[PDB]
Amino acid sequence: PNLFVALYDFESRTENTLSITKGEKLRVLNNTENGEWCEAQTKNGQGWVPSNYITPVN
Ligand code: NA
Repeated sequence: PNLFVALYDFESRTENTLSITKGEKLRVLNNTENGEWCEAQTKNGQGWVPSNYITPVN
């Protein structure tokens, strides 16, 4: 399973991050060893977001 929803709006100016809106669904494509960031896919493309800003959806 790799479906999640954003807990909060997240928007960074940092290159290679993805902006997400609270309530938006996303899928996780890649993780990191420490689990703090993950590469997400939404209708707006792909990029990295903080893992603590998302939560799974069955
Ligand atoms: Na995090």
